[PDB]
Amino acid sequence: GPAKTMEEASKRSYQFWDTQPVPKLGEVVNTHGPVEPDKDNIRQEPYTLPQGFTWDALDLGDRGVLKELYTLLNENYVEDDDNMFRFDYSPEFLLWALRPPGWLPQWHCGVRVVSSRKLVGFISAIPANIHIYDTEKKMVEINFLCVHKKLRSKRVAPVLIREITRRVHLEGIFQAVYTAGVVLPKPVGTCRYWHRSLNPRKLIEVKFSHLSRNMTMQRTMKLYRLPETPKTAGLRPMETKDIPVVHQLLTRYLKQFHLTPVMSQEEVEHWFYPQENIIDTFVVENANGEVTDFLSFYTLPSTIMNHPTHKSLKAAYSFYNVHTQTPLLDLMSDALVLAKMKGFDVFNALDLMENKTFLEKLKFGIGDGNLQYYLYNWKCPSMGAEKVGLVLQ
Amino acid sequence: AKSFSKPR
Ligand SMILES: CCCCCCCCCCCCCC(=O)SCCNC(=O)CCNC(=O)[C@H](O)C(C)(C)COP(=O)(O)OP(=O)(O)OC[C@H]1O[C@@H](n2cnc3c(N)ncnc32)[C@H](O)[C@@H]1OP(=O)(O)O
Repeated sequence: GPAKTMEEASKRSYQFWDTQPVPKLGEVVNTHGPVEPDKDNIRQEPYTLPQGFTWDALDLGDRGVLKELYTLLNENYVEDDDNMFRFDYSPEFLLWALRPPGWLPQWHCGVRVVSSRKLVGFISAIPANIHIYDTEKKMVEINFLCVHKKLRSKRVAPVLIREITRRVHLEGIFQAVYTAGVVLPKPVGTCRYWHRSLNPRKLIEVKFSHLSRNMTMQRTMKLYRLPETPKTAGLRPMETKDIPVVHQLLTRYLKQFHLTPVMSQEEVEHWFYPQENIIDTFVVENANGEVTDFLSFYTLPSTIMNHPTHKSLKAAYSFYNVHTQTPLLDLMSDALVLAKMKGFDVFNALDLMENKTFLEKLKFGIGDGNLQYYLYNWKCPSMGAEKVGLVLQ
Repeated sequence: AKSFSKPR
């Protein structure tokens, strides 16, 4: 019994989340700080799982183990509200997302069946320095919580959350950030996905989108057509020499928002250096040889469930887009062109940061369902979407 | 990503 809307979660009882150091859904926060003090002694034993299941840390360096995690997520991870599409994170993408600088093996927390060794559960943590209003804290980002469909509704998720919390406490970290499509106590910000059609015909045949009332298929295709090459002078793929200036541009650009990452130069290399079918970053090198802007988006296809002909939807996701001399509008226009060129069906972006200044103008359509942002063990006022400056995978 | 969306 999850809840997707904010007053529909008001009518729900949070058996697990009431035990956790997060503000209450009804609470209004007029303070800044930890919900509870750091614990100076941490439980040494893993939480007990139901009979027949065992903890196992996943060495994603082992190709076979990574493939098992890919399959668990491919078959059991997040679906849309209509049960028509499911995320299809690739093995190489998962390596990018789960082994950034500072990753730890015990933070790749798997659950297996004792008898068959089948992987049936997972949760992960990666370290991240997080700027939240006037405070900068070392935290973890929690992602990829997944319970096999046959194991659902058996209170396994609370055990995964408690166990990753324990393993993070053991390393001296007491705050986390995470996002979810469901409402939990208590969102620090609520964002919304918008979508930009790139291959409208594919998207309508698979019922990802639909013909708007009184608009034909030929008009819709014409409406979404794009130039074949980008417009901005000096746009080119990010290279190794660009790492310091990309770090500099991002650091200065993020100061205007209230929830942001604080990345080292090594983390900027990890998150932005282009990897085919994972992450794309283009910089603008101007007529003086200076890099003044960059755009980026990551690759995340979805399975199209129960369709005889179309099996996968190739989606691009807006990542971080920094502008200091090129208009954001022109930057995102080139991102759409580049995505189209690279074979993507759709371009997704949230309404956070300054994205609302281009969403409507570039013919994005609003999606359904939100993306809620949460902090664990940190009290602070909520913020509008335009002040969220954090994008997770 | 985490929340699967489609145009309303
Ligand atoms: C110091 C460091 C701290 C680190 C930890 C920080 C917190 C991390 C928190 C997690 C960060 C996640 C970030 C991402 O990865 S968001 C991605 C979430 N994954 C999916 O949606 C994949 C598809 N779904 C599943 O695999 C299962 O349905 C999941 C595993 C989601 C729930 O499994 P199941 O359906 O079998 O449920 P249950 O019977 O075991 O248990 C029900 C209890 O669990 C609460 N629930 C349901 N969904 C979520 C959810 N998405 N986050 C937190 N809690 C959730 C639910 O309200 C109830 O609590 P309460 O209502 O009784 O209170």
